[PDB]
Amino acid sequence: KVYGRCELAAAMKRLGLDNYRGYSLGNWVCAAKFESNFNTHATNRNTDGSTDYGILQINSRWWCNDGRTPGSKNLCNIPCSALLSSDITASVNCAKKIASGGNGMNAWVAWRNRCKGTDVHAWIRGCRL
Repeated sequence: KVYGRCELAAAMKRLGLDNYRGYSLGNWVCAAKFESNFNTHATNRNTDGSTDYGILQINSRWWCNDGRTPGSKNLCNIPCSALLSSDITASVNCAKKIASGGNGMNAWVAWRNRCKGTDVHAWIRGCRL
């Protein structure tokens, strides 16, 4: 499904992402917009044989197992197909684990390039949350 902006913001807020490791809610909404355009079904294959899955484009080299990536570390302990569902719970529980790494949200290069540093509070503007 493709989420509306405020529809996604509210789903993310109810799953504990506002101010998670110092990142306000608009960071996560902006990251999902530039990673997938709010489409739960987005997938992009990577140079190394892994694939990025779902609304936050989580890859199968480190985070989820899709059956076809040799040596997936599956640190989120989830099949990558769980990341394609309308329910974003597994995507945000995994996203919290990758944002716990040393470089935080810089792990998402679309966030690093189009969101980081800007007034990300704009992404939750007008949403009754």
